[PDB]
Formats: sequence, C-alpha cells, structure tokens
Amino acid sequence: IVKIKSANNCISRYKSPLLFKIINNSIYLVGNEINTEILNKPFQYSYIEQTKNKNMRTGKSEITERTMHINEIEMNYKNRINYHYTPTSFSLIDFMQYAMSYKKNGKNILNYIPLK
RNA sequence: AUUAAGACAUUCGUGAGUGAUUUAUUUCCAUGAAGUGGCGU
Repeated sequence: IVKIKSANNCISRYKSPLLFKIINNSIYLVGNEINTEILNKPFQYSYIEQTKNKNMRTGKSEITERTMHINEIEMNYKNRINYHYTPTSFSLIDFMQYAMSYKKNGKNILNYIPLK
C-alpha cells in the first residue's frame, strides 16, 4: 500500500478535469482547462505492507497493519524533478486531441470530435 | 377694684376617583456529503 500525501498540507483532493455527460443514451466527453495550482507541487509517498493472514478462527478479521518497509527516498533529486513532483506543463486540450487520435488499425476510444 | 370679667380660629372631612409598560420588529443571510481507484503491464 502506497499512501500519497501532499508534502505540506496544501493539496488534499482534485476532481477529475474530464466530465462525462450522458444525454438521451449518448456519451459526451467535455472539459475546460485544468486547475494550474496542481502543477509543480510536491508529493510524499509512504510505503506500507499489509499481509492479510489466515483468519484467527475467532474474528475472521484484519489486524494485518503493523508492517512498514523503509525504501529509498529521492527528495529534491535531479533539482526537484522526480516522482515527488507534477509535470508543471500540461494542456488538457492538447492531451485530449492526442488521445482518440492514437490508433492501431483503428482509433482506440471511438469518439468523434465536435470540439469547440 | 382700674371704661372691668369671662371665651382654644373650633366641629365635621380617607389625596381620591377612571388608567394592561403598551403599539411595532422573520434568529436571518452563505456554502455541492462531496474527491479518488489500483495492482493483475
């Protein structure tokens, strides 16, 4: 189990920028630009081992929590470009156009493009 | 023994009768029980 948490208590949640609109049995994928506040933000990872054991024949429950392995940490590695930081440059329109144009003998996400 | 003597400004009398601390005034305005899956590449 990898627990993800903001390095400082500044980011707690993020709604999916994409919105799915189902009208008259038709699927519409819509979206504005993402919230730029999440870009270039630090994130902290806490690894935890959970070994679901055999039932104790009395509770049949889980107490398999008291394990945690200490792996290596790479904070500020490569001048704060590592798996603790967000890509600091992203446009939802560009990625959405890149998707549903990726294909092999046919385009994967079978949606045509009425975009504004 | 002298134009003198005698004489309570006194008796009766409730500061009382009628009189709502009352007329009027919204414990309201704001806010998503909501965010998110992942491994099985």
